[PDB]
Amino acid sequence: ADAGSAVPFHGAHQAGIATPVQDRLHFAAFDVTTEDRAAFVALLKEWTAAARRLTAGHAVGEGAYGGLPEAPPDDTGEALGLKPSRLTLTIGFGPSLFTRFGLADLRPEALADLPKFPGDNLDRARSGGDLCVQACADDPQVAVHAIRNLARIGFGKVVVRWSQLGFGKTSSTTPDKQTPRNLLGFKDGTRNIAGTEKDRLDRFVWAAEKDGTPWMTGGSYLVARRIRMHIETWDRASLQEQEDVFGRDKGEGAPVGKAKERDEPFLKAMKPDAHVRLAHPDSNGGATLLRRGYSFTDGTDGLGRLDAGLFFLAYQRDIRTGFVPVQRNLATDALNEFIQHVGSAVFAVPPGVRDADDWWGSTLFG
Amino acid sequence: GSAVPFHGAHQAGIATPVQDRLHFAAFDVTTEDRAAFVALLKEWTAAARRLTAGHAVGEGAYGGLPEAPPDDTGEALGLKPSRLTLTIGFGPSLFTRFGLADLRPEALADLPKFPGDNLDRARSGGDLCVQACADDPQVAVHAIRNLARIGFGKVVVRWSQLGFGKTSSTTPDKQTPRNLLGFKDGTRNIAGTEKDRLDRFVWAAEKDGTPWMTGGSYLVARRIRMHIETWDRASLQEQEDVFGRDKGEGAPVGKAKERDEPFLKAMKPDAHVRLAHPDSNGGATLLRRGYSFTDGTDGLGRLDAGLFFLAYQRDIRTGFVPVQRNLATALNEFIQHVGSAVFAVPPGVRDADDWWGSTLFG
Ligand code: HEM
Ligand code: HEM
Repeated sequence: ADAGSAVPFHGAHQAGIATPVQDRLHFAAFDVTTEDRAAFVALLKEWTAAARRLTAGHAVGEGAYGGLPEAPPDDTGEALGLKPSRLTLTIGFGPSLFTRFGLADLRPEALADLPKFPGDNLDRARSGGDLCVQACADDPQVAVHAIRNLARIGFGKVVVRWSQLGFGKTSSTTPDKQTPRNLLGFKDGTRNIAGTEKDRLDRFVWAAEKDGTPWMTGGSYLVARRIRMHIETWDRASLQEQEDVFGRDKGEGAPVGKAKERDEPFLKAMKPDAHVRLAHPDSNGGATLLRRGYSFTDGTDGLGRLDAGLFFLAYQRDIRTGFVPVQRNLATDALNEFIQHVGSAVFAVPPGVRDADDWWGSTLFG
Repeated sequence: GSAVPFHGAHQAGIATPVQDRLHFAAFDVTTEDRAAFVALLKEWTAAARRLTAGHAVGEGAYGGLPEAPPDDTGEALGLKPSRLTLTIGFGPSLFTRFGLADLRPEALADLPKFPGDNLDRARSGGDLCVQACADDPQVAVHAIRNLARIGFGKVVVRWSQLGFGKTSSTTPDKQTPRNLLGFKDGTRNIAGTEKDRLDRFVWAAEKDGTPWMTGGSYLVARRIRMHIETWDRASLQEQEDVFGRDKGEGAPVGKAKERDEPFLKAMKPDAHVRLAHPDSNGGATLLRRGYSFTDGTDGLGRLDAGLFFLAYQRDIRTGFVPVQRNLATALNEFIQHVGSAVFAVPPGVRDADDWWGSTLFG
């Protein structure tokens, strides 16, 4: 999809995972406030109909104006005149959802609670959530409009628990395109899974019927981690230290000793605690992740410095065999000196909306 | 890759085309040493020359001595200049330092308290500001991040605000952007093409009484939160009554097209456009150059969003103050001013030997 165009909303999988990574992110986690299973199903269907309009660049409901003068417009209007901008909307269900609506026995085993990791300082207010909507678009206003209108449609049935805006991507599903840099100045996304690698996506990303939870076939599992960066500490590190931390050089992003970004890492030349060496599939029994995160900055830290961070998003076939073993291996990561995980959540991302009659979560509910 | 010339009689970023993104930072000065601060302005000017041309600051982001921290933090490598402009301004509190008290312009007036103000001290004020605008937010953020790093030990960041306007890769150029209330925003503004109106309403002139400010301007910044969820429950007629323009076309009530000149008597008496219009304010006219923001959601699940309002004018006492005073009475139901600062924005950097603030510090 070129700039401005729409990303197809229907498919066997939800868009927004293997889709090329859009420039902007608006991630919202919602808690459910209704106990009425029928009312929540009706919300899912109303949300699905809204998403069809939004991802096509159309206003929700009857439109943003022209209705009865005395009624609030159905669409809040601030995306009027804008292109779809590659908007994708990806819904996920958190483990806490399954304490409601009789869903207990339907919780996927792959939707594992994450253990505590060393160094965690998780803010419980910006963690968890019954469900999430990841809105990705090339235009921040398009992404905000989608989240705001979904929240407004859901009034009385869901409330926003927390949200995170990402001002630029730090990830790549398109190795044919330039790899974006994170706020530490390193390319981020070189060795990820590409949207064209159908076999790798089947192996590492999509849930299969044989994995034990039939309603999740074709979905995925999402781990979100809000990671603060100690940029004061990083920025006084020498160039050699920074490159040692990762195992790739800063300018080209090539593995140490090699000349080109996409040359294969030779792990034994990296320091034993180098990030790439510790996170590489070959260090983790083959565990492989689809990374899809974004940078953020939320003002200052009150101590005279810019706040900076990375909103880490990983998709995987099974949280127990993707993020958990890799993150456990990062216990000795040289990068730990410069980061702190401050928020966390996991979600089961259901399969795609197959056609115009289908709806988000229809295989769970149905 | 489009770039905006850094040098000029005026700083860029004021009359030059409005870029898609904003990173605004207010800094406090932590040194008492005038010479050290002047040294900093020169290094900052050298860095700004590099940044606005799309080059790394100093010796670069890599390829130097391995034992040294790189001069540039590296996260804009591979990106375009993205029309980056960097505009510096000096707050009233700066003039209590360095012996400058008698050089504060009278046009750099303290703002009165206005009805409904709910100003957060931590997001207000500041000894100086850097307005970084660019089409790529990572270019803007990189600029602020590196200027702050270069200044470490002499300045700290007091507060910062990210914002967005239109996305120009997808949105036509003669299309007015919409603010987060869904209304076109910017129809009746001073355009950068209007040289005469800029001279009359925006640029400080030497006759105004502060010679070092000639060719500069005065900036008012207001962080204005919108009560989004309340606004979204209002009727379309209520929303249009608040502004005096229709929501779809943005035409003044009773007219057909967005750029039809308004008939103020057809608007309700406390409609925003009627109260803000120059005809209601003795001719007072502003250059608005603000950006929307959405910082997330507050503790009650509400959208922390609004307008980071920026107004440039020849004299704060005859620009923002009389217009904001006249807004004392229908948009106020839906907004709250929660941060404020004023800055004297000096004249432009004339050439490669000149530096930010040279007319003030000599
Ligand atoms: C602020 C936090 C982080 C930063 C700045 C960061 C940065 C990087 C960089 C610069 C690379 C090399 C380029 C690339 O292949 O993408 C990389 C690779 C990688 N990272 Fe991270 N990372 C962070 C967090 C994490 C976390 C939390 C995980 C997993 C739990 C992770 C897993 C990986 C993986 C799997 C790779 C690819 C390794 C390979 O196969 O070669 N990263 N990261
Ligand atoms: C969140 C806050 C605000 C919003 C959403 C808002 C919105 C608007 C809109 C929709 C218009 C009509 C279209 C246009 O000509 O731009 C307008 C006009 C205008 N506004 Fe505001 N505004 C806000 C705050 C302010 C403030 C604080 C001031 C000055 C103190 C101001 C001064 C003006 C002026 C001078 C005009 C042009 C009036 C004319 O000459 O026709 N606005 N604004």
